[PDB]
Amino acid sequence: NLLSIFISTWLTAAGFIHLVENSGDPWENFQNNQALTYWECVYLLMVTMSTVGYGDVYAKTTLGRLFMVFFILGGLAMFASYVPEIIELIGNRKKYGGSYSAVSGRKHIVVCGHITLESVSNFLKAFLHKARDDVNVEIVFLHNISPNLELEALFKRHFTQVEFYQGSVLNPHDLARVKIESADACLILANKYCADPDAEDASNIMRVISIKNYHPKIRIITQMLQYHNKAHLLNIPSWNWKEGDDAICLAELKLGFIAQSCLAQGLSTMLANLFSMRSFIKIEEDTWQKYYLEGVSNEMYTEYLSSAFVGLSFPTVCELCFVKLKLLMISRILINPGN
Amino acid sequence: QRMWWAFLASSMVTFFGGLFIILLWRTLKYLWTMTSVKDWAGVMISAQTLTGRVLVVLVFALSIGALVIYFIDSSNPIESCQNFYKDFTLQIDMAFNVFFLLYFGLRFIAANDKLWFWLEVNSVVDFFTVPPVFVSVYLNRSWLGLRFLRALRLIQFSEILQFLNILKTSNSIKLVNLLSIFISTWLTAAGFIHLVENSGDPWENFQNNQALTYWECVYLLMVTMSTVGYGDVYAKTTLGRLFMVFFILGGLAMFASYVPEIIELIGNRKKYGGSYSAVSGRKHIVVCGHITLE
Amino acid sequence: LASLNIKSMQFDTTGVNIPIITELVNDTNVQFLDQDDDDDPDTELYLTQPFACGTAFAVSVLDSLMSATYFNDNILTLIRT
Ligand SMILES: [Ca+2]
Ligand SMILES: [Ca+2]
Repeated sequence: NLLSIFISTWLTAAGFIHLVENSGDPWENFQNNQALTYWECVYLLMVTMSTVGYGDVYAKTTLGRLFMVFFILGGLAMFASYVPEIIELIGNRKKYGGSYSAVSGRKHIVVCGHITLESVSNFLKAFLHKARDDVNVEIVFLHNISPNLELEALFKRHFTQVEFYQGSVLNPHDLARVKIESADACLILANKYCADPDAEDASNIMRVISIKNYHPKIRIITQMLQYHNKAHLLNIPSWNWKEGDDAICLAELKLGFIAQSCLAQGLSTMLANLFSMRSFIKIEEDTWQKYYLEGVSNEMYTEYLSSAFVGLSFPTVCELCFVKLKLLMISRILINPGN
Repeated sequence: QRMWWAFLASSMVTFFGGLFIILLWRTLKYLWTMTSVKDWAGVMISAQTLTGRVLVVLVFALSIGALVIYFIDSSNPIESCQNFYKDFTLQIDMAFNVFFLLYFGLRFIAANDKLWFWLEVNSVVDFFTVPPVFVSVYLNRSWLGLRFLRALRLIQFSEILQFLNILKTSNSIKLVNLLSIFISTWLTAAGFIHLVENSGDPWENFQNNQALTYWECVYLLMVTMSTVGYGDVYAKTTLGRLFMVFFILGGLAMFASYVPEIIELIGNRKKYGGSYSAVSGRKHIVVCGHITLE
Repeated sequence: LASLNIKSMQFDTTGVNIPIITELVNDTNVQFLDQDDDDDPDTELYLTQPFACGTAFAVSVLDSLMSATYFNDNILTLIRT
């Protein structure tokens, strides 16, 4: 509408001034005729309403000058009146509205929830770790807020794996856009540093409910800030935690680390150093830092026992499974294998 | 006579043939009507590898050299039949554009969807400037034409400042990106207007040519876009006037769309980031805590 | 959440067959009530599976009742009976 009305006013003014100029004012017996073409008049209108005022093409007749004055006033007033609509129309741009492409022979995951700079940075540091084997799984993100400039720069640094998309997790269209069905697992982050953690827990409950509604057979890793909320999460019909629907509850896990260190001092730090994938660094100067770094270089791994160690000899093998294998290990679960 | 037909036809039919060839992936195979090498090129055109980091610096250097050569040629007449092997300028630009051609081919092999890759502005400049220089020795004559489009490659400068550690402030990087975009569009518009005005419109049999140097045209565009309009120089040809109107509209539109950027860059000046210098012999006391007016 | 709790009951039997009706203040949320349904946001509330099965009921369905009782008051009385 704005484009059409501007074009119409432009063309009408050009025609009117062309008529006025090509036929001199009657006050001087039509002796002020100026050989001005219509397109030259269009050019004059542009150079006089962009304010450039070249002065190459001018309106010589008195009526031409009068209408030029009046219609400069009117055109500037109309443009000023239309400024608010131009302002409001331009602001609506889309940062990363699109869709994800499923690369054949390539696994991928999608991350939703509370997305911030520090949380995403920590997640990328923990995920794309040099010490860990080559991480070839594509990482897809999704949030209801357009990414910030530094977030885009960070994603450009990790252009190979990380790529952003804009959408809402509760909307099935957004889930289908980023191919939630083809992802190996979906990761849901929670705002641990938020007011009223119960609201955040309930929000994450809704996120996982929507994800399960789209695709019941998807692996979900989510963070819960309470234990009753975890029990509520257990109630979802498709929340089958047997094969990988893990709900890392930060509160109970951290308080359990605290209680275990209460039982045996320094247990929480050793567990945290074990679970965290840390690139071992060796310093030369003889301090306790060398030994601490050597101790924290150890990581955690799992593997199913072999044939020679599986025939009714689990603890007996565990007596001397380690000196020849240079490692350390611990029916339902394997906890301190004894006799 | 004139020979612009060869260059223009080469560029346009290259574009059209590429578009038709790529557009037939589904048009031809409408329901039946390797990767290892391909993405390997993807690790070279990208900046992840050391060769990739070196490549973009070479791209910028060659583009700047090409722009300087374009200015030097613009100081010369519009066209002239010259032997390629005589002067020293007709082969250096060939080195620049064949390096750009191999870069374009590296991108093309690694192009995910060649249809959207064919509509990339860098590729547009590449195959708008390479066919003319290829045919400029198949006919052995010079033609300034669209050789100014190389100036559009200044927009990558900010990304190159990602690698050189001269600048580390993100807002300053955005500022230099804006400055590069402005300079690039200014120089390209100047090249276009200079080309249009130096040779009259064809339907007038090139009889209304106006003698305008390139720097004079740059001054003309700067005067026009500041809304000054001195009238000392202006577009006389019909094509010149038409493109002047179109690019006035375009420049004002771009400036309006860049108002929020100017607002968010200018004004966000940090209060203090430095360190107090200790004057020898003179003491100081550090007052901190609740710092308010009262 | 509770509807989903009821749907996941286990006594000896399963609780999926248990009759459940749920008030919804937002007609969009009906998509989460069942899992077999094709989740189409464009599809209106009446075409949704939980509503068609008589297991969900919002108050937006009573908005047309104003027009219905304007065109004929008697029908409203029928509802009141
Ligand atoms: Ca290590
Ligand atoms: Ca559903």
